[PDB]
Amino acid sequence: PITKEEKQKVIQEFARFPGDTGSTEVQVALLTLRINRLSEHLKVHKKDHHSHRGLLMMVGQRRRLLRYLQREDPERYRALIEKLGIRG
Repeated sequence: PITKEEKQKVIQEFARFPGDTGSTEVQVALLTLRINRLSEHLKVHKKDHHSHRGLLMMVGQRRRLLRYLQREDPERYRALIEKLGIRG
């Protein structure tokens, strides 16, 4: 949605391809952004109840991200963990 700042270091760092940004890994990263801008939602809005429009999958997309990636690979559970916001 932004533009030039949509690649300053979003996928280019996560997506290692012109189409590896839609992967599940690059998304888990976008799961963090939608998180920070999720609390500042009603802190500016002023006419659009029914918030949280499916804006929950983002939280569940980290509280158990290992149940998917780490599950289909124990090694993959030790790379984006330091570049997303999993444990420490």
